[PDB]
Amino acid sequence: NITNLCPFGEVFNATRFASVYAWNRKRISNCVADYSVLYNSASFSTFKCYGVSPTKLNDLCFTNVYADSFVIRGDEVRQIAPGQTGKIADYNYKLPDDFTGCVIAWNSNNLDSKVGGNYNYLYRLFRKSNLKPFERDISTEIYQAGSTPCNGVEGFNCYFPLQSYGFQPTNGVGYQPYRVVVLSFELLHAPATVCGPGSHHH
Amino acid sequence: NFMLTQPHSVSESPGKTVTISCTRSSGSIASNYVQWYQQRPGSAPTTVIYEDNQRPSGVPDRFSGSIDSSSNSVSLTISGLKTEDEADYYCQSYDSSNWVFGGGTKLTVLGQPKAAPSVTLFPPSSEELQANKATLVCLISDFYPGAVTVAWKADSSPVKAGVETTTPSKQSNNKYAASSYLSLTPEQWKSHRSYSCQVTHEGSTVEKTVAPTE
Amino acid sequence: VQLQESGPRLVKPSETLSLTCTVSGGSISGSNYFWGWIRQPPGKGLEWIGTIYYGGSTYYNPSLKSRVTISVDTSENQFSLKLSSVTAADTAVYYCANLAWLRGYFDYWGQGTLVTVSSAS
Ligand SMILES: *[C@@H]1O[C@H](CO)[C@@H](O[C@@H]2O[C@H](CO)[C@@H](O)[C@H](O)[C@H]2NC(C)=O)[C@H](O)[C@H]1NC(C)=O
Repeated sequence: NITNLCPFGEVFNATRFASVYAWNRKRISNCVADYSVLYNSASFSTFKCYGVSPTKLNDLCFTNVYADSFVIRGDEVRQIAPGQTGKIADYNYKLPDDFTGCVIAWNSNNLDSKVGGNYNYLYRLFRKSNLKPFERDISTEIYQAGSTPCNGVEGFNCYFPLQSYGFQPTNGVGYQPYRVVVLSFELLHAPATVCGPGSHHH
Repeated sequence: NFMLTQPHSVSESPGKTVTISCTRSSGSIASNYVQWYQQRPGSAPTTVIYEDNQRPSGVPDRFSGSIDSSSNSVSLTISGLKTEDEADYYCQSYDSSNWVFGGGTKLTVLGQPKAAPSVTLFPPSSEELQANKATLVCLISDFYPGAVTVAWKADSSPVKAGVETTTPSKQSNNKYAASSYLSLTPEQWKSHRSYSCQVTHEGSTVEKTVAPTE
Repeated sequence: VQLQESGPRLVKPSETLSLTCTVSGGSISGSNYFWGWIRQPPGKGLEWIGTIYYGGSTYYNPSLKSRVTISVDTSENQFSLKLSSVTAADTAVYYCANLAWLRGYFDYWGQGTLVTVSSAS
C-alpha cells in the first residue's frame, strides 16, 4: 500500500541551502526510503549515524523522518553531533544528547563560495543563553553584552547577533563551506510510514 | 590522504584492563567510523569493535571503544584480560576515498604461565642415508618466554657443524615452539656413537640422545 | 561459508600477479556488499588494496593505482585482482574480505594466501 520513494533528492540536490542559524527542516512521511543511496556515496566527507544501525536502516519503519539542511565551515562540522560545544552547537543548531539519526556533510566550496566572498550565508555569534536541542531562533535583536542598554548597534557591548561568512574559493579547507544534512528518526504510537525497502510492515 | 597511528606494544596482567589508542595524522577522527580488528597468531583478523563503540553478537562485552576528542584519536578498552586475547590489534577507518589500517599493537598478557620447554630427538630414516644425507631433528615446544639456546654434541664432545634452527614463534596454544636440525652424511652418522641436542631455557637445560641402532 | 582465496601463489619478479576470491552461498549479483583485498608482509601490518561494488564503482589504493585493477564476474561468482609489475616488497599474504553495506567494517574475511616473488625455475 506504499510504493513512492522518499524525496531525499529534494534536500541533498536542492539548489540553495538555508543559512545555518535559520536551518531548514523538511518532514518526510508516506514513502519508501532507500537509505543505501546515502550511506554508500563516497562524496560525503562526514557520515555518522547516531543511535541507529547505519546498515540496517533499510529494515526499519518509522513514524516520521525529519531532514535538516544547512551549511557551515569545515572546523564547525564537529559541532553537529550529540554533546558538543561551540558557536553552532550552543547558539545556532543543537542536537540532543540522545539524538537518533544520521549526520551527513560534504564540501561545497564550488557551490556556495562565489568569487570574492559570499556574504549570503550567515550564522549567529552572540546569544543570551545556549539553545535547547532542536530550537530554531531567528531574532535579530541587538545583543547586549554589558550593563548599559542598547538601541542601535552603535556603542560598545551592543552587537548585531548574526555574523556572515566570507566564503571565497581561495579560503582554507577549514574555513570552506560544507553542506550538512541531518536525518531525524522518530517512532511513535502511530502508523509507521517511512520504511526501508526490506521492512517488516510490507 | 591520512594515516592511523597505534602504539608499539602494551602489556597487562590477567583480569586487568588495557587501552589501545588509534591516533589520526590528518583530519578529524570523528569524520567517519573507526573499527578494530583482532588477529591471532597465524589466522585471519576478526572484528571486535566497529562504529567506534559497537560489538557484533559473538564478541565478549569485555571489549569497548571510546573517543578522545582532544588527541584526535579513538581508544579500544579490554577489561577482564584473558590469555586468549593475546594477539595483534589493528584499527581501520575510511576518509571519503580510502580504507586505511593502523600500524598495529602487540598485546602481551603477563604472568602466561612460564615453564620449561619439551624436547624430542629423532633418529634419521634409512632412506635419507641412501640419499647422500643424514638429519637429526630436534623439536622444541611449550615454553615461555620464547627465548631458547640450543647446543649439539657428538660422543660427549662439541660438534655442531651443519645445524639449522628456526627462531621461536607462537604456536596455536598461545605458547612458543621451535625446531633445530643437524646435517650429516650416512658415513659420519654411524661412525660416531651418538649425538645430542641440548636445550637451554632461562638457565634450565634438557638434552636428548639417539643412536644409529638404539 | 562465503569466501576463500585462489591458488597461484608463486609469481616471478617484474611480472604480474592474479588472484581470485570465490563467494559461496550468496549472489554477488545481489549487490549489497563491497568486496575488498587486504595484504600483509610476513610479520607486518595490514594494507588495503582495493574494493569493488558490483555496480561498477571501483576504489584503489593510491600507492597501487598504477599497477592494480580489480574485476568481478557473475558467471562464476568471484572477484579477481591484478597486480602488474610486481616487486620484492609485494611478498605478502593477500586476504579478500567482505564489506557491509556502509563503508564501515569488514564482515566476512577469507583465510589469505601467501605470494612470494623470487627466481627458482
Ligand atoms: C542528485 O543528482 C545526481 C546527479 O544527477 C544524481 O545521481 C544520478 O543518479 C541516477 C539514479 O541513481 C543515476 O542514473 C545517474 O547516473 C546519477 N548521476 C551521477 C552524475 O551520479 C542523484 O541521484 C541525485 N540525488 C541525490 C540524492 O544525490
